[PDB]
Amino acid sequence: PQSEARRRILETAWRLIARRGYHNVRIHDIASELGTSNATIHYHFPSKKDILLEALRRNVKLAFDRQVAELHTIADARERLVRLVELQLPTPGLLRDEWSVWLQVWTESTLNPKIRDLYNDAYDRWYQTIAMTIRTGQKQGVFRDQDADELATRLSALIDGLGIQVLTGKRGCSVDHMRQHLNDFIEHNIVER
Amino acid sequence: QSEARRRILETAWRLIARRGYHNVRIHDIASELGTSNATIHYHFPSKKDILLEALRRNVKLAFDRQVAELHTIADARERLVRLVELQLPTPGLLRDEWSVWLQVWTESTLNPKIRDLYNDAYDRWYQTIAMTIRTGQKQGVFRDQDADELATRLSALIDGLGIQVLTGKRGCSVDHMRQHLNDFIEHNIVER
Ligand SMILES: C[N+](C)(C)CCO
Ligand SMILES: C[N+](C)(C)CCO
Repeated sequence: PQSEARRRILETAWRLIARRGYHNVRIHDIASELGTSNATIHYHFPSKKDILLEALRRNVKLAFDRQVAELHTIADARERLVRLVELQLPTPGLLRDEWSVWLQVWTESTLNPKIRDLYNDAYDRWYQTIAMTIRTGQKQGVFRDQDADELATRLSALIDGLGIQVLTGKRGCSVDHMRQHLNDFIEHNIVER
Repeated sequence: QSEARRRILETAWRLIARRGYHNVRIHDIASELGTSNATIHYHFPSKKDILLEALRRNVKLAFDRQVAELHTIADARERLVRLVELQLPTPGLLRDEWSVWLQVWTESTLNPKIRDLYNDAYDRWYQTIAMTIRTGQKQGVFRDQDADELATRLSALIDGLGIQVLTGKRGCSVDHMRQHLNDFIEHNIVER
């Protein structure tokens, strides 16, 4: 009843924030899209920053559930790492929108401590996932010996950089090109020769 | 009057870097300088014109800075390490520049004049890195691996690490980013 009103507001706000930008989304844009009042929205989220914070929290959870679903039947660490990286591509739809929002979060983080803390915890979880995957492939003998933390740092960084090049329209860049670049890095920098 | 626009842009640049473009109202610029929203619009008809002219000014200053630093350097390995050092978000001017760039990546995905400006700027920088790699390959100090893909890799790595710095990743610092990049150059670019 009320938890349902919240989720709908957040789902709508996420999409609007992704496609129009957080500072260009007004409360009445959300209320119009859903048929509610500005007052209902204010009741659940007294400030716009609260809509962003709670929308991010909901999405980090959705995204992690997606990850769990995609990987649970995968035991080979190369296949796991390949899938993990695939889940990070800004493919058409929800993943492209998530990227759109994360780019905004990088900036808003430099200014809002709750957003900064949420982004860091979400980042850290991913970072540990990557590092853990590396150490499994190392134990399985399919990945080269190398410090997994430095490698998780590098892979994560490479991914974010490439995504920017996709979103900002760098000439020759596409999701297929990013995919190819990242698969080349895995095959030549991570996989055991 | 060339002096009034100058002050406006330098002030707007600093406020955008520190407060964020969407949080800077026109009266905020006026108060930092002592003037009115009207005078500000007199020189910049829209808020978006302020961001655009400021960015143009910055891109130029940064390219100048780069030419001054690379001027004499013949050795490609040294040129490359210097190019990379210029991208570090060191406290003060460079960190402020990164802050604006971060906003520009987002505004690019929505505004064409800004996307155009960012792509011409990024392409210049990217070709520079490419060129330098090819130089070191010819001099014999760098591994003969496709320079476009290496430059794509190094540029992406730079952006990603900068983000980790600016957003506060645990254990991240400007010096750690420097070491990571130098290690990338030394172990991935330089010829064993
Ligand atoms: C790689 N992404 C930016 C999509 C997620 C980080 O949380
Ligand atoms: C973020 N950099 C400073 C690397 C370049 C932006 O034009």
